Amino acid sequence: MENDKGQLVELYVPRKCSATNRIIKADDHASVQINVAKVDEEGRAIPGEYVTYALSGYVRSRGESDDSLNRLAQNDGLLKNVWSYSR
Amino acid sequence: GWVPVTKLGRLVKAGKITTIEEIFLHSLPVKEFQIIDTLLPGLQDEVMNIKPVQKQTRAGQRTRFKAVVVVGDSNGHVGLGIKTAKEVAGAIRAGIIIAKLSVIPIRRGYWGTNLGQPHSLATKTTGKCGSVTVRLIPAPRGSGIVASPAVKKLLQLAGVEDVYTQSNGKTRTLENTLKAAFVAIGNTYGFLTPNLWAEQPLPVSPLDIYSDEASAQ
Amino acid sequence: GKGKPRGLNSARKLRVHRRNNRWAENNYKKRLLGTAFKSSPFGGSSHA
Amino acid sequence: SLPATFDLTPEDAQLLLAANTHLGARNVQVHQEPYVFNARPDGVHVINVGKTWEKLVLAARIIAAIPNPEDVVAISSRTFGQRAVLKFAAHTGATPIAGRFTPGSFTNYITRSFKEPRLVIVTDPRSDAQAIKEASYVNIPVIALTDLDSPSEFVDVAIPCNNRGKHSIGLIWYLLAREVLRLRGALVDRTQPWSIMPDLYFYRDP
Amino acid sequence: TRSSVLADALNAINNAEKTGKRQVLIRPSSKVIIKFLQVMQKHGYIGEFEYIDDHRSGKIVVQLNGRLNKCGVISPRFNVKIGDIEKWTANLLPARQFGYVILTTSAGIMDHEEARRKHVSGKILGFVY
Amino acid sequence: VLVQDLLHPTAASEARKHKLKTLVQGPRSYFLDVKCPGCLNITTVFSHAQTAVTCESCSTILCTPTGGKAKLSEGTSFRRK
Amino acid sequence: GRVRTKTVKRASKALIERYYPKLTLDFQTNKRLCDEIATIQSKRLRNKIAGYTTHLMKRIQKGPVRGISFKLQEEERERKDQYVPEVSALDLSRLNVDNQTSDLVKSLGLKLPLSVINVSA
Amino acid sequence: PKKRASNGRNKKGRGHVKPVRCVNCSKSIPKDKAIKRMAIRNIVEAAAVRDLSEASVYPEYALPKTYNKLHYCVSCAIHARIVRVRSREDRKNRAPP
RNA sequence: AGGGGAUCGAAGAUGAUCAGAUACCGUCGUAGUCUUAACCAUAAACUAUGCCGACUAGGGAUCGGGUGGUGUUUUUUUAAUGACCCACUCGGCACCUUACGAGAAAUCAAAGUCUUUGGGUUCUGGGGGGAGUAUGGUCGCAAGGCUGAAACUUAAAGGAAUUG
RNA sequence: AAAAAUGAUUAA
Ligand SMILES: [Mg+2]
Ligand SMILES: [Mg+2]
Ligand SMILES: [Mg+2]
Ligand SMILES: [Mg+2]
Ligand SMILES: [Mg+2]
Ligand SMILES: [Mg+2]
Repeated sequence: MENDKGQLVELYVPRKCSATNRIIKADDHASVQINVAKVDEEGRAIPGEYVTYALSGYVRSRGESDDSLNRLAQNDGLLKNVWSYSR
Repeated sequence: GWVPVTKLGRLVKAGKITTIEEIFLHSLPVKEFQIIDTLLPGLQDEVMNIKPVQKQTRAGQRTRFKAVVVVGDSNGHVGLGIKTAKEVAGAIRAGIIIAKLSVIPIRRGYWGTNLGQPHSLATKTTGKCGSVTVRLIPAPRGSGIVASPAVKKLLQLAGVEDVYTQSNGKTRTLENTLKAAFVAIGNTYGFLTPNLWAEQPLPVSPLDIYSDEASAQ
Repeated sequence: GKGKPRGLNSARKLRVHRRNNRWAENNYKKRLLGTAFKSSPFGGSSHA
Repeated sequence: SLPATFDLTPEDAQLLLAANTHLGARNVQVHQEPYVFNARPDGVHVINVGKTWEKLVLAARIIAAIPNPEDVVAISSRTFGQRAVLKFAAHTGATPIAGRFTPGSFTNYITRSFKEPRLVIVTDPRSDAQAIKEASYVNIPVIALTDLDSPSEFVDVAIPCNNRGKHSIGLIWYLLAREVLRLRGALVDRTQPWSIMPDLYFYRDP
Repeated sequence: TRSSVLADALNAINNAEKTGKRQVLIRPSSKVIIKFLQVMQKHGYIGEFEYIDDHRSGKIVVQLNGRLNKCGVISPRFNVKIGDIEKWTANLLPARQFGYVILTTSAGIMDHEEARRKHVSGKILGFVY
Repeated sequence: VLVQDLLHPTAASEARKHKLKTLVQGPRSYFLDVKCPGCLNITTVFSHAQTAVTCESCSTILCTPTGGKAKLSEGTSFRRK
Repeated sequence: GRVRTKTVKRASKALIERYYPKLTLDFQTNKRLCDEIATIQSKRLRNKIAGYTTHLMKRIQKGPVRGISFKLQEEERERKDQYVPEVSALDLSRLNVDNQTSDLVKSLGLKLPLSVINVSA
Repeated sequence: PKKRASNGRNKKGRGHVKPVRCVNCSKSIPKDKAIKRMAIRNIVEAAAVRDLSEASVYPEYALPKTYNKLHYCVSCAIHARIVRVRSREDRKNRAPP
């Protein structure tokens, strides 16, 4: 997307799946962008501040979207003892 | 005028969404052609073929006409629409609507050195529809479009000016050939390349940012 | 896979298989049998 | 960090145990396998209530992030979830769908029943397969009340519970609504329990 | 019977990549396989990989980063001159700017860019892009 | 699935899997120190013996071969390892 | 046959929706009321509409009818939909658990009143 | 085209079964393919059960039954309406009811 | 060629039906059907899916073997065993859902891992006919089998599916 | 489970 004199030349940079790192195409109508609101003290959702995950239509159709979300939430601290790396 | 029915149409009419690249980035389903009209006004149209299809009945054969319409500006957007109708004009008009709905972004790359604007495809791509397989291969500057006239016209309406094409199957099935080339040219942003390896901050959707004034009652 | 040999030393098999299946073409069969010379009203000529 | 007040409180632990939300399906799919605790003689498995409550908290965090509360659509075609989803829709904004789903609700933009939600919560993926599929057509994330044999296709946030029991279904909907209200400026009493008792979420004939 | 453990290795990696797996098991994991993995690891198409030492042939657990489109062997291993490397890259690679054809030269197993820098040639082994 | 620790799997999982299909294959048979009431001699036997091993004193029969593990005689004590 | 078409059925259903209290069990006054609660181009159609309206009324009297919600029905439904029992069907009322359930409680690290039950295959 | 995954019979693993004869026409049909029905009928009709009960020396007689395995060829089963040709999607249903 | 030879039954006879019936239907019935010793080598010999190897999906069954049990069961009313139950595992005949994939489609867990085309290897095909014919060879007692053209002719023949 | 054969050429 880069030409000789800098000046990035591209229509847009597509998003990548947060679980499989595959490109989410413009016509991928089975894909999602899960949005988890950050929580401050004593349990307030503080709207506008979010942790975001992009899941592809492929993984959702395969049925590992929930496990992928468990892993991502575990790694990011959203969940505590849900996903086990060693099955 | 145009009274939007969906949240995307409401945002686009209100002016919160200004370019179709936001649509493509968030992969928002598009249901009203007025969105495409107001985001890409310079979207020109072409009719590829008109063919009759017939259904046998008690009282002879009833004939309808199926129109293939390619829309697109020469700056990286095309859409393909196939519509059958009782009248040729009606089929063409509805085909124009359908192609505008089905507009898709394509990825222009370089064959060799990146001197100037992109002139070819970033990667060889292949699409299939029925028996027809269409393969587009990057070509050096000054090569032109090496394709049959229909696929060539679709590629010019896509903005590609240097590409080789290799076809297989019953290419005389024009609708299958054009659908196969549409799939191939749409897979360009589906193919992952090292320059797209960098992680992105995953932006939030306009349907969530400009959401308080959408779906107003 | 593909039902044909692939090894680096299978060239004889590939060439012979192509030679044998070449006989199923029309023009190759006519050229190799000399049918125009033998069984054709003209002796391979355009006019007579 | 994450506050420890969200842990599995003794009271709602007693609620889940009384509702038999841990008695999972006899047969478990590998996608639901991480949610099982252990199998009992006669084959009935036990759902890890800790996982259930944690996933419910995560689902509530999903819900309390859409800027609008009315574009969070709940679906239940089953009789055991009609009242639960109706009460959830009464307490939150959350426009509901009880009974038949009317295919074409998320596509078919000219329908009168047409809706454009940003999140879909379904009681049962089997009975509500049409809603999940049409969300797969229109880019809608899905929370689902899942049993150990319920399919995981297109289900984003699963809540492993018992789907064969009205008590479990109603209680899980009750807890989800309570947590959503707590994660808002409306139910500040995080330690204190919700006012009304959860039997209004339970279906009773006719 | 097995005739190319490299072919089985790359097929298993390709199938795991296509199915979205982030890790794959490879057996019997020869040292040609190990060199192939080191080349693709150098270019970033895979992550860390682990040699399991069983006392018979070994195993590899490869960590996949989703950046790989396709990897596979070219069987048989054709001899390639200097000037046929360009033809092989044109035939096998999606673009002229990325992707690598793996060669086994007398100087060792390397990618075609490294071979052209070293002015060396050998037999063709596989590709990755 | 779709993300697993193939290098460090569960001991229960490997105990479930086939003997040839673990991360590193190995035997699941074992050896038994066997004591008969006849004498004080200790006989080392194989779990899946596939013979009728006999004691030096009780020199008629100690175990009976079967399809898998050897069926040790009822008048016999044994100890693993 | 005497099957009443959709025009009669829908017009009667709309009348039930709008004027359930005003309408009465008998055809004579239902027909008279139709003269002003509706505009029908023909006396025959008005009579058919009133006849089906009074038939639906005579069915509504002895139990409800699907697809029709008169003004006195939705308040009754919502009032019924607020039945809160005095004692919870599930509460501290005696809980009964299994050995595995006790193991799950201990693993999660909570203290509750449990009772031992052994499931037998 | 191929009509049925199990071609017209139940034979995947052997190759030859044995032929049985149709009860109606005595057409030779492989046993795996024959339409087989169990005719379990009371030896006396319902119109006669009351009468034989009245006209029996043995009070509360056993009222015996008759058992018969009937083998039909495809043609006779269809003609006798035993099988009743079904639709394409309903063709896969294996349930006896 | 010898034995056997109940039954059923190419041929045949004969009664019907029919415009004709040297067909279907009915009643008989030689050869065959069975066997021994020799021949023959062909079937829609079919899964119309070569063989070997690897990987990719979600289940419930079942056959054979093996392993284990806060399991049961007729024996000792608390013993190996055998028989059932549960959890596994290897091998097999197969099924159910869906295809993410493939295919022209019907459909397919292979007919997937194919223009992103290379795991190994054998055999076969190249528009429809003429034609599996002619001829030569070879095998067979024969019937015939295996191998196997050309002249000439022709714009379709053909597959799957849609509507009537 | 009685019998029931036939329909010139071209002409979307
Ligand atoms: Mg047919
Ligand atoms: Mg056979
Ligand atoms: Mg067959
Ligand atoms: Mg054959
Ligand atoms: Mg078997
Ligand atoms: Mg031919």
